[PDB]
Amino acid sequence: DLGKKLLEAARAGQDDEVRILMANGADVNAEDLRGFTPLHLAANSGHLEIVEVLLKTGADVNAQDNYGWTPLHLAAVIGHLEIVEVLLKHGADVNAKDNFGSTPLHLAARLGHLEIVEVLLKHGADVNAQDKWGETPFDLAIDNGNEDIAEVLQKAA
Amino acid sequence: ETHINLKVSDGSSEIFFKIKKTTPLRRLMEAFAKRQGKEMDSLRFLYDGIRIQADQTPEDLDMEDNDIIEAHREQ
Repeated sequence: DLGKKLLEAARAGQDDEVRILMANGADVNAEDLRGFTPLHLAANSGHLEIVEVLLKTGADVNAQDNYGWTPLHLAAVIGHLEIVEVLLKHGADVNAKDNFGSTPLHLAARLGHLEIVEVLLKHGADVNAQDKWGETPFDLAIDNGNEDIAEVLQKAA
Repeated sequence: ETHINLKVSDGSSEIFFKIKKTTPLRRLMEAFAKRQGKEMDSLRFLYDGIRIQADQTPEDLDMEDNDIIEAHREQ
């Protein structure tokens, strides 16, 4: 179980164990039945050092899960600024669309993460991006009560 | 201290979210559902076995850190 142990170690922050698998030849791009790669669970759990190790070894920064969610999506939903920046500096697509048009900017605007929205805009997030429901991130921000976040989105015109 | 981390699982997909404790749960309900392309109302969400209303807030449910929200397909 070289792969299945890698994903389990990536979550809950078993940095030593992740290092052990990857030094023993484990596939850093392994997938589970949900399409999640070890980078996905490392980012979604707020584990910065493990994310850096996986990226330095050669993990797919733009890996898509079963519904097109990238590690950037899972980092944005928890509002982890460092991991977002690390992924963006390592080639993560800032405007990556999932299977239904949801971008990391969309998720950041809906969940109410001002810093994540600002950083994504700084790295080139598309304000005019429309999901399968025809909603721009400004629409989500003004929908979910995130008005101050919708201020920055409107400023980017 | 002001925000909360919550895990949403349907037995198949488990995802962590971080939201304000003073904001409605709706965002968390929608982003999880719309990832699969489903509407929020096409999914029942349970905290301690009790349906979560969209307008409810984490502080209304006495939610703690690393809490778990169960998701089940409706109909």
